Amino acid sequence: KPEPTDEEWELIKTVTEAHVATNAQGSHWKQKRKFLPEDIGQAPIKVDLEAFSHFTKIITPAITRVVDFAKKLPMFCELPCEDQIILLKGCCMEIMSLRAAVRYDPESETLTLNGEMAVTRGQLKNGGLGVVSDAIFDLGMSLSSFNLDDTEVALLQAVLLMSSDRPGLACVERIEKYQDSFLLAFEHYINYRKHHVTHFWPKLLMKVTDLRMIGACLASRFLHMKVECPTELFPPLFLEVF
Amino acid sequence: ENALLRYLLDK
Ligand SMILES: Cc1nc(C(=O)NCC(=O)O)c(O)c2ccc(Oc3ccccc3)cc12
Repeated sequence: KPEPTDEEWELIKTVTEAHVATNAQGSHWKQKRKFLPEDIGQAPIKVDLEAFSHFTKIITPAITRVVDFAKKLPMFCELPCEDQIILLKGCCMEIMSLRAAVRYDPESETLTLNGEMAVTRGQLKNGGLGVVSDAIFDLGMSLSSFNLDDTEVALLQAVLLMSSDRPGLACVERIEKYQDSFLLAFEHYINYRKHHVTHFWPKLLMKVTDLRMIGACLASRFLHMKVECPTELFPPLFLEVF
Repeated sequence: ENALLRYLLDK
């Protein structure tokens, strides 16, 4: 099967370095991690607002890491400022969810947010995510046997970031051109890696769909989070990506 | 709108 060209290797290196340099705690994350205690994030009587507070505090640096990842990609910097904002609003939650999902620990059954906070399925559920919490944990469980490396995670992030179907974009064709560069490099790098999983590329393309769904559902659930909570309670950067 | 995100993109 075809493997990366020299231009594709260059591209591989760029996004991998962008990902590694924006990924919280990087190599240290499993040592710097503290478990959110069980008494926070239990099921009420709606939202457990003490758990909500802990996630409310860490969402801003999570978004910001994503902004810093996109800025390290020369193709993203080519785009007009308006398309950049559109692309960031659309892929932020998709990329954060992915970054949490690859940090699943089956021994504890936790995801690690922000490189620091390990939370359980029930805590992330009751802290405001609802059924989207089950979707992220299921994604993380099925990603163990895929054994993704930093390059593969980096390229998934790129594929999500260069989504030309976001509403309001002007460089629809330009952005889709970029996405096909990542996808072909990604396929060729996957051909070169020889995973012991059958139909790996098809199965990976299905996980991209999974993340797009999580993304679209977080946006749904945040409007249904303006019920018990007033907008003041959400940090400003979070509101910007409705 | 998007003043915060926009300043993070310009920084
Ligand atoms: C989906 C994801 N991820 C991360 C994250 O930092 N981890 C991934 C990473 O290493 O970057 C978060 O910190 C999140 C925080 C809140 C959140 O929703 C909520 C927002 C407000 C209230 C409750 C949940 C989703 C997150």
